Amino acid sequence: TGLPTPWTVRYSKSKKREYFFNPETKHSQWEEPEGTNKDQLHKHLRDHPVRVRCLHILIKHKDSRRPASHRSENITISKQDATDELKTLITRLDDDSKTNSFEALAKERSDCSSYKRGGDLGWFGRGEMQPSFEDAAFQLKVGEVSDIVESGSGVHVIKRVG
Repeated sequence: TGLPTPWTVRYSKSKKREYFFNPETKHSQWEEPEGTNKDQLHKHLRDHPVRVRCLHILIKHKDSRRPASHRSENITISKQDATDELKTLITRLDDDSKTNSFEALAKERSDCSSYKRGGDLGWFGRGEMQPSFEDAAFQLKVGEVSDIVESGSGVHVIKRVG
């Protein structure tokens, strides 16, 4: 909302950038369309964003689609084993710690390839992540940490930083 007609605000996966689309003219532009309620869009995107940026920690389990990370090329633990481990992991969380920061915990234990980037998945929109993951990420506020989220890849804990 805030947008005239028939404009829509969208997210460019290729550019990691918000843009504006006219479906009648098939025109796309980065700049806001003439006619817009400026701050009705801003606190529409603030409260209902079209892009978010997240960190996550992935612990895979036996019934995961891809039970083979850089840590083990065959993963044997249960779902509750992975969960209580992730729970214990999250209990260390400390933004001021060099070894217990979310980034560090990701680097220490996360089975996702993003472990080497501090669990940084970068910006993403609604056509990209697993539905279970997305529905938790977009419900989070900036700076907020999620509870345990189950997906096909494994279990996650998510931090939204953007």
